[PDB]
Amino acid sequence: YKTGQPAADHYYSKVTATRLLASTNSRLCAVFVRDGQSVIGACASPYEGRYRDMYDALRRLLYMIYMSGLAVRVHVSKEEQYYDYEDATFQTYALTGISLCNPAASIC
Amino acid sequence: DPPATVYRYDSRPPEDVFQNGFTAWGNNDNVLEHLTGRSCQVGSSNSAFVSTSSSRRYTEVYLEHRMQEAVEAERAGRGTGHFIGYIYEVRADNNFYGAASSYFEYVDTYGDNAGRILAGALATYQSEYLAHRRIPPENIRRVTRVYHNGITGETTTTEYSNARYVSQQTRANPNPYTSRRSVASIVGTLVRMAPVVGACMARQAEAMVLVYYESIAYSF
Amino acid sequence: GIVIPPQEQITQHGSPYGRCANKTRALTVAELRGSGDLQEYLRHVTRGWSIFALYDGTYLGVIKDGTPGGAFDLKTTFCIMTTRNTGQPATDHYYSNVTATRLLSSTNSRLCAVFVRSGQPVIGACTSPYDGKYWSMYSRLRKMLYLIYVAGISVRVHVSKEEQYYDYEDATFETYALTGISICNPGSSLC
Amino acid sequence: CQVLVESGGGVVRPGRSLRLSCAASGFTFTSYTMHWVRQAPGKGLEWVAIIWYDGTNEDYADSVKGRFTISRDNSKNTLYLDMNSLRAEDTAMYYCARDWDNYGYSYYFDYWGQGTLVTVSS
Amino acid sequence: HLYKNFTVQELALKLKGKNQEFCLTAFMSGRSLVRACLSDAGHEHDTWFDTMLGFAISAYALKSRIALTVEDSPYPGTPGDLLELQICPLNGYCE
Amino acid sequence: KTNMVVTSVAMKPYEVTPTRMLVCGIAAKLGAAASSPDAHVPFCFGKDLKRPGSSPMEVMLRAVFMQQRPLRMFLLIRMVECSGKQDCP
Amino acid sequence: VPYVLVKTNMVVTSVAMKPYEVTPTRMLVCGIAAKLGAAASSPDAHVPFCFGKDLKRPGSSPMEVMLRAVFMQQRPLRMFLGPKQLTFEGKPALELIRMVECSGKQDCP
Amino acid sequence: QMTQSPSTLSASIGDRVTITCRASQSIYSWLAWYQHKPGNAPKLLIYKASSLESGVPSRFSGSGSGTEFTLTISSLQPDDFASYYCQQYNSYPWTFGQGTKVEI
Repeated sequence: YKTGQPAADHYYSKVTATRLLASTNSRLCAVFVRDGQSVIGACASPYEGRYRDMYDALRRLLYMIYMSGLAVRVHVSKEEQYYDYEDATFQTYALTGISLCNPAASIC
Repeated sequence: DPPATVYRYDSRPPEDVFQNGFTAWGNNDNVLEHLTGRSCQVGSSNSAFVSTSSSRRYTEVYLEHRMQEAVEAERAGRGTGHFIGYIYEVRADNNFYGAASSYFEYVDTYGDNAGRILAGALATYQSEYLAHRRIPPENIRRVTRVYHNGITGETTTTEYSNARYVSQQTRANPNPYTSRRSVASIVGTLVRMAPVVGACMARQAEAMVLVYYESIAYSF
Repeated sequence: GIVIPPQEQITQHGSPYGRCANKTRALTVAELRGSGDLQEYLRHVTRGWSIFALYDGTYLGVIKDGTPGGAFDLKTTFCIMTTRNTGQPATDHYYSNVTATRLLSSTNSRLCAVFVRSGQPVIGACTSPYDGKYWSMYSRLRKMLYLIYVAGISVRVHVSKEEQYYDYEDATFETYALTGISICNPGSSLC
Repeated sequence: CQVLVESGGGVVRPGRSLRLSCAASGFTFTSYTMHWVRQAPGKGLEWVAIIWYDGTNEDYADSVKGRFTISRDNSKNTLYLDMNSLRAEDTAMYYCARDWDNYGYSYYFDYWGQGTLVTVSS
Repeated sequence: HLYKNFTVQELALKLKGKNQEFCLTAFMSGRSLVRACLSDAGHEHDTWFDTMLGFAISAYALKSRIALTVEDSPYPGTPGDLLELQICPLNGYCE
Repeated sequence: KTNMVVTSVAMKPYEVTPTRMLVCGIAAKLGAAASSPDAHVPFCFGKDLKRPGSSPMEVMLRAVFMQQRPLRMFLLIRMVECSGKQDCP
Repeated sequence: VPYVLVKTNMVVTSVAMKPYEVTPTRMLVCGIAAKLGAAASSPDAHVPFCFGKDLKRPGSSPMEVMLRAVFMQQRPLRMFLGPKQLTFEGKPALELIRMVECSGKQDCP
Repeated sequence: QMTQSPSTLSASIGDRVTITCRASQSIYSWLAWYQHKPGNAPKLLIYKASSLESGVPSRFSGSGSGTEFTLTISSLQPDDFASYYCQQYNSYPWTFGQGTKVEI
């Protein structure tokens, strides 16, 4: 659903991927956790969406950060909202970037 | 904040661990040779560390995972179905070193290229704490016994209290372990599937298949 | 010995700013001294008080030697075309029990992997998704290269010796194009 | 400064080949992606041809596929468009355009040319 | 025919004329050795072979048993054609 | 089905359409009795061959089969990873 | 004008990818690399690099395959950084044109 | 399709002028606004629907509200007498506008 928010990036730092969701012909969804609490829900789709081309380069990193609980930050585009998760207290939004976190470099 | 109580898995019966406990396989002090998984291989096992964990959920999921392995073998006809397992609540004395703290201390002082990124990632995901060269039976407090009946499919949980436990105010060592630069040629961070677990813990629990983490983390 | 790409593998004048064009490689001093034909060719082509740029140094008509990348400041950098069409016959050439090392990749170009057994390089084998008659094979060999690089297994490489690449510099081992990678144990029909 | 001069336009009977040339000065000719675009008299501009900074990818519009061949050359700093099987539609004012984002793959153009007339009729 | 509880031993990806085949040499200590290749015949424009090869590579690297059905090859010494690849349950045996 | 995990992953040719494959296997319930028919259930999902890439369901299927943590399957049309012990025990 | 500089003996520390703000036709796969042997005071310990990717044609770039393998294996490499700069975390990040795994002292001094 | 409005307009020296361009499908912020001198080479004016190229007078401004885009010239010196084109660079083909004339 197009929320109409003014198409700005959103920075969510020090998160790890849990609770993958997927459907047959639809998008895949992931919850992101920090210190045991949910922070953001980011999803990617190869069938519909502004970032439909994004999906291969996204799945190349989502699989890694799901297999390895590495330090990850999520750049989220909030134009589109999703309600795939049943009774989701955490907001679900579109996924535009995944960046591995390096505390030593202090970038993340 | 070092963890007061650590949980380590094993299959030995209570009547043995309460008297003998765990012991290090060998005399390997290198931090990665344990974490990466060579010093816990078949034929090269010389580890001076006994791997543990600081979270009861990580140990519980391993027991739940191995619960399926038993019943699955029953489906194929090549398993008894019945299972036994043990989680030993060991109070951390000043002889435990955290894997994440140990690993990152290695990489900082001995070049970035000497350490695998998944080796550090496995250390944190494991919350693994290394026991140095032995664990006396005075260090064991509680053992949780989980039994499974394949015919019924019901799990019975019983908790035991040590008769030789000594009450002291102790905590794990916050500082990491220092080891020399590893002459060893490291190939990859060996892990076991269902679920991801370090090779050292998987072998010291009990042929077991040991699979490279760099060959499975990235999809083909 | 240092393998020297032939005379025909040089463009007229390389791009300025130090970045050679795509599908081209910077020239080191060792390769330049490797063949005298290149020496005389650049001796007569370039006239005046002109200094060019090299990876391992420069060129004037004596040759100076400097740090890697130091001379890239000046605009004109020699660029050897990486690919040469030898004209050699289309056959299968196999080299067995080697393992991957020393990978090379460039912008809009091929992926290379030196294959080594017992400590010394054997054959430099590469695949190119874009260029080359085997372009339909990168999307098949990248997986095998990744697996045999992460696991480091003894693997046999089958190359076709039509094209000759020169992506590596000061490369004693010859560089070719690879067709079939096999994970094999000695004494097998699929080997 | 950046310049782009066109050349090589004139009346051509249907079904004949022609060469449109573009020359540029002051910068590397094809370190930038270069496009070829035409305007029909009294209509809307459309896009025809694309050339990378090395020549790797050269896609064409749906109306110039199979009858237009595009070319680059850095030795003489030249862009070439070759017309074969010219039809009545392409009776247009043609010129080339350099992309601004530099080092490839932008579809907006910074510096264009004065334009050359190529007319197709009996 | 059906084959069950087989762990792959060798994997090869070679060329044959215009086409390219990939195959597995699967051996278990109990019974004899099985070899099977599959080649792209009319599947050049398709994506079937690519995911076949991904599954084969994953099954080899992750070191799990396979249960496969392979058509009989009348010519001796030449591997039969494979149709289905199936990764056995991790650290166990198929049913 | 709830608290399911995937035991066998396998893709097979589909005779109905030459341009369609089926990732098809067997799913088991975590901790259920072997004699209970509920544990061992078939699982099947389809992929069109013409599409270049990997379907977004297959990525998650490989991840969950690799790390073995349980799933809830919605009749398969969709399936969701278990949230917590109080959610998916 | 940044003349291309040859960077020696980095190890790719972090891998980060983003959508490119210029056109919807290119990915930006990038990372943070750190030299071995130099002090953390210089920006040589968190040098950022970027490179685009064509999203029209599905598949993986060979250079991306190298970046994945090398960053996983934490191995030294030599890059040819320059002369294009792309935004990354609010700071410039240079583009690399080719990357060579080092052999020994002679290759990567 | 990507269509401008109005076709033609007039405004004296020192006034402001607004031109709208609409699309059948969303273009997000992938808009280029071009000035077409009749008998010369177009020079780029507006990029990304908001930004400005180097050497361009600041009087030009752009609003990029999704489907509908607007281009405003705050003050019109005689130099602004040309056509104006709206261009997408999102999806095939890279459609241009039809032009809008500015004179007295």
